[PDB]
Amino acid sequence: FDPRPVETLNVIIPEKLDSFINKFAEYTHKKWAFDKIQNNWSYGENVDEELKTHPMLRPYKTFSEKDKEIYRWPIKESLKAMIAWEWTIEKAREGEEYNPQPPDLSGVTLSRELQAMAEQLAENYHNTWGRKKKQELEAKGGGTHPLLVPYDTLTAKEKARDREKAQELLKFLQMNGYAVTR
Repeated sequence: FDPRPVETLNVIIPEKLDSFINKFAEYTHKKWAFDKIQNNWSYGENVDEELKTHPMLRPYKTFSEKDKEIYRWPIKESLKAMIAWEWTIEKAREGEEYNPQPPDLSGVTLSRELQAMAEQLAENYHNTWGRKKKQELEAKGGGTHPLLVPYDTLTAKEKARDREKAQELLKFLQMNGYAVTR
Protein backbone atom coordinates (compact mmCIF):
# COMPACT_ATOMS: atom_id res chain seq x y z
CA PHE A 1 0.00 0.00 0.00
CA ASP A 2 1.54 3.26 -1.23
CA PRO A 3 -0.96 6.07 -0.47
CA ARG A 4 -0.66 9.25 -2.54
CA PRO A 5 -3.10 11.88 -1.25
CA VAL A 6 -3.59 14.78 -3.67
CA GLU A 7 -1.32 17.75 -2.91
CA THR A 8 -3.43 20.72 -1.81
CA LEU A 9 -0.72 23.01 -0.44
CA ASN A 10 -0.75 25.28 -3.50
CA VAL A 11 -4.42 24.75 -4.35
CA ILE A 12 -6.42 27.97 -4.00
CA ILE A 13 -10.12 27.94 -3.08
CA PRO A 14 -12.01 30.82 -4.74
CA GLU A 15 -13.02 33.56 -2.28
CA LYS A 16 -16.72 33.12 -3.08
CA LEU A 17 -16.72 29.64 -1.51
CA ASP A 18 -15.87 31.13 1.90
CA SER A 19 -19.61 31.34 2.63
CA PHE A 20 -20.19 27.63 2.05
CA ILE A 21 -17.12 26.75 4.12
CA ASN A 22 -18.46 28.66 7.13
CA LYS A 23 -21.99 27.30 6.67
CA PHE A 24 -20.81 23.71 6.34
CA ALA A 25 -18.41 24.23 9.25
CA GLU A 26 -21.33 25.44 11.36
CA TYR A 27 -23.47 22.50 10.24
CA THR A 28 -20.73 20.04 11.18
CA HIS A 29 -20.48 21.69 14.59
CA LYS A 30 -24.26 21.56 15.07
CA LYS A 31 -24.20 17.85 14.26
CA TRP A 32 -21.44 17.17 16.78
CA ALA A 33 -23.04 19.44 19.38
CA PHE A 34 -26.50 17.93 18.89
CA ASP A 35 -25.22 14.41 19.53
CA LYS A 36 -23.26 15.47 22.62
CA ILE A 37 -26.29 17.27 24.08
CA GLN A 38 -28.57 14.29 23.45
CA ASN A 39 -26.06 12.35 25.54
CA ASN A 40 -26.48 14.74 28.48
CA TRP A 41 -23.32 16.75 27.70
CA SER A 42 -23.21 20.40 28.80
CA TYR A 43 -20.97 23.45 28.51
CA GLY A 44 -17.93 23.68 30.76
CA GLU A 45 -14.75 25.77 30.84
CA ASN A 46 -12.77 22.55 30.46
CA VAL A 47 -13.26 19.25 28.63
CA ASP A 48 -14.35 16.70 31.24
CA GLU A 49 -15.27 13.12 30.35
CA GLU A 50 -16.69 12.42 33.81
CA LEU A 51 -18.75 15.60 34.18
CA LYS A 52 -19.46 15.40 30.45
CA THR A 53 -18.64 19.07 29.88
CA HIS A 54 -17.12 20.72 26.82
CA PRO A 55 -16.16 24.38 26.18
CA MET A 56 -17.08 23.97 22.51
CA LEU A 57 -20.69 23.12 23.37
CA ARG A 58 -21.74 26.64 22.40
CA PRO A 59 -22.80 28.61 19.29
CA TYR A 60 -20.30 28.27 16.43
CA LYS A 61 -20.58 32.03 15.94
CA THR A 62 -19.07 32.64 19.38
CA PHE A 63 -15.97 30.61 18.52
CA SER A 64 -12.56 32.18 17.94
CA GLU A 65 -10.90 31.83 14.53
CA LYS A 66 -8.78 28.99 15.90
CA ASP A 67 -11.85 27.09 17.12
CA LYS A 68 -13.76 27.68 13.88
CA GLU A 69 -10.72 26.35 12.04
CA ILE A 70 -11.21 23.02 13.79
CA TYR A 71 -14.15 22.51 11.44
CA ARG A 72 -13.12 24.67 8.48
CA TRP A 73 -9.71 23.11 7.74
CA PRO A 74 -10.94 19.58 6.97
CA ILE A 75 -13.61 21.17 4.76
CA LYS A 76 -11.07 23.31 2.89
CA GLU A 77 -8.94 20.20 2.36
CA SER A 78 -11.84 18.36 0.71
CA LEU A 79 -12.60 21.32 -1.56
CA LYS A 80 -8.94 21.71 -2.51
CA ALA A 81 -8.90 18.04 -3.51
CA MET A 82 -11.92 18.62 -5.75
CA ILE A 83 -10.36 21.73 -7.28
CA ALA A 84 -7.11 19.82 -7.79
CA TRP A 85 -9.05 17.23 -9.80
CA GLU A 86 -10.36 20.12 -11.90
CA TRP A 87 -13.93 19.55 -10.74
CA THR A 88 -16.39 22.42 -11.21
CA ILE A 89 -18.26 23.79 -8.19
CA GLU A 90 -20.75 26.50 -9.34
CA LYS A 91 -23.69 28.02 -7.50
CA ALA A 92 -26.45 27.01 -9.98
CA ARG A 93 -29.58 27.31 -7.91
CA GLU A 94 -31.07 28.72 -4.72
CA GLY A 95 -30.43 26.38 -1.80
CA GLU A 96 -33.22 24.19 -0.46
CA GLU A 97 -31.74 25.06 2.93
CA TYR A 98 -27.83 26.24 23.70
CA ASN A 99 -29.97 23.96 21.54
CA PRO A 100 -28.41 23.12 18.15
CA GLN A 101 -31.01 21.91 15.67
CA PRO A 102 -28.97 20.93 12.58
CA PRO A 103 -30.65 20.47 9.16
CA ASP A 104 -31.67 16.92 8.25
CA LEU A 105 -29.66 15.59 5.30
CA SER A 106 -31.53 12.28 5.47
CA GLY A 107 -33.71 13.16 2.49
CA VAL A 108 -30.93 14.36 0.21
CA THR A 109 -30.36 12.06 -2.77
CA LEU A 110 -27.13 12.19 -4.75
CA SER A 111 -27.13 11.13 -8.39
CA ARG A 112 -25.07 8.12 -9.42
CA GLU A 113 -22.49 10.55 -10.80
CA LEU A 114 -22.13 12.43 -7.51
CA GLN A 115 -22.00 9.12 -5.63
CA ALA A 116 -19.22 8.07 -7.99
CA MET A 117 -17.44 11.35 -7.28
CA ALA A 118 -17.91 10.63 -3.57
CA GLU A 119 -15.91 7.43 -4.11
CA GLN A 120 -12.84 9.35 -5.30
CA LEU A 121 -13.14 11.73 -2.35
CA ALA A 122 -13.47 8.80 0.05
CA GLU A 123 -10.42 7.13 -1.50
CA ASN A 124 -8.44 10.32 -0.99
CA TYR A 125 -9.51 10.48 2.66
CA HIS A 126 -8.14 6.95 3.05
CA ASN A 127 -4.89 7.77 1.25
CA THR A 128 -4.48 10.86 3.42
CA TRP A 129 -5.04 8.83 6.59
CA GLY A 130 -2.76 6.09 5.28
CA ARG A 131 0.13 8.39 4.42
CA LYS A 132 -0.19 10.06 7.83
CA LYS A 133 -0.43 6.68 9.58
CA LYS A 134 2.77 5.41 7.96
CA GLN A 135 4.56 8.55 9.14
CA GLU A 136 3.16 8.11 12.65
CA LEU A 137 4.14 4.44 12.86
CA GLU A 138 7.73 5.17 11.83
CA ALA A 139 7.89 8.13 14.21
CA LYS A 140 6.73 5.81 17.00
CA GLY A 141 9.25 3.05 16.29
CA GLY A 142 7.67 1.24 13.36
CA GLY A 143 4.87 -1.31 13.14
CA THR A 144 1.83 -1.87 10.95
CA HIS A 145 -1.91 -1.26 10.71
CA PRO A 146 -4.53 -3.64 9.24
CA LEU A 147 -6.23 -0.80 7.35
CA LEU A 148 -3.03 0.08 5.48
CA VAL A 149 -4.26 -1.34 2.17
CA PRO A 150 -5.60 0.19 -1.04
CA TYR A 151 -9.09 1.70 -0.69
CA ASP A 152 -10.62 -0.78 -3.15
CA THR A 153 -9.57 -3.78 -1.04
CA LEU A 154 -11.32 -2.47 2.07
CA THR A 155 -14.62 -4.06 3.10
CA ALA A 156 -17.90 -2.15 2.96
CA LYS A 157 -17.85 -1.62 6.73
CA GLU A 158 -14.31 -0.27 6.41
CA LYS A 159 -15.15 2.13 3.57
CA ALA A 160 -18.14 3.41 5.55
CA ARG A 161 -16.60 6.33 7.46
CA ASP A 162 -14.81 7.65 4.36
CA ARG A 163 -17.96 7.32 2.26
CA GLU A 164 -20.16 9.13 4.77
CA LYS A 165 -17.74 12.07 4.99
CA ALA A 166 -17.73 12.38 1.20
CA GLN A 167 -21.53 12.06 1.09
CA GLU A 168 -22.03 14.71 3.77
CA LEU A 169 -20.03 17.29 1.82
CA LEU A 170 -21.70 16.57 -1.53
CA LYS A 171 -25.13 16.52 0.13
CA PHE A 172 -24.68 19.90 1.82
CA LEU A 173 -23.27 21.31 -1.42
CA GLN A 174 -26.33 20.12 -3.34
CA MET A 175 -28.69 21.27 -0.59
CA ASN A 176 -27.25 24.78 -0.88
CA GLY A 177 -27.84 24.85 -4.63
CA TYR A 178 -24.32 24.01 -5.74
CA ALA A 179 -23.76 21.95 -8.88
CA VAL A 180 -20.63 19.79 -8.92
CA THR A 181 -19.35 18.34 -12.21
CA ARG A 182 -16.13 17.25 -13.91
